[PDB]
Amino acid sequence: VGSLNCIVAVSQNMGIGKNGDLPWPPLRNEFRYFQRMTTTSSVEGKQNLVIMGKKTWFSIPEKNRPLKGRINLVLSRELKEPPQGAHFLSRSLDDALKLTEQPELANKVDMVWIVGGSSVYKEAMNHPGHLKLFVTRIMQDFESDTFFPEIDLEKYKLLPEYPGVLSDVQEEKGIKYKFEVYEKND
Ligand SMILES: COc1cc(N(C)C[C@H]2CCC3=C(C2)C(N)=N[C@H](N)N3)cc(OC)c1OC
Repeated sequence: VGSLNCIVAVSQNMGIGKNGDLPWPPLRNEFRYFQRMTTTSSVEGKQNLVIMGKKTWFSIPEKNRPLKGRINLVLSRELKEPPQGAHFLSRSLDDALKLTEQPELANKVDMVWIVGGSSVYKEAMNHPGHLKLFVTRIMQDFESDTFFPEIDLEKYKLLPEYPGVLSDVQEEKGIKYKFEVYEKND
């Protein structure tokens, strides 16, 4: 297991979802970015592991589940078995990671990516150790029901730039957004 990262798209009000749906219209380039990042292994012969909650898992069109090219790990305490189409199930992030430290996935996983939800984002942010926040900022308010927890700038530094991430404003569907990387280690 290489790096631990969280990837998220948040609106201006800090909204990540509305009724299991995204608060804004689909953004094809936001999607491509999310797929490239999570799928691209920094090491040949290895795969990235994407960790998500049950809600997140069920929020993706089936057509797209599991996220191909990556190991899908759903986090649940009520499921007794992995949803249809998923590869592993854990009760917690502490357990999903130990799983990685098993000879099972021992020698198969590069980087580990958390794709949601809040709860999952919140246990990653408590995980002591090195952590990178890959944030996509949508520059508008959008009716949301779930949120990204607030980032503590006293612990997370905003990087001036990152290889492979565009620094200027993007626009798709009259909607503006930018890419940001935050890094912690404490
Ligand atoms: C509605 O359509 C889709 C929705 C989803 N969702 C909701 C999960 C995503 C998509 C984008 C994204 C994710 C989560 C995130 N955590 N961080 C970044 N920044 N952005 C995933 C899909 O295909 C994989 C899909 O197919 C079109």
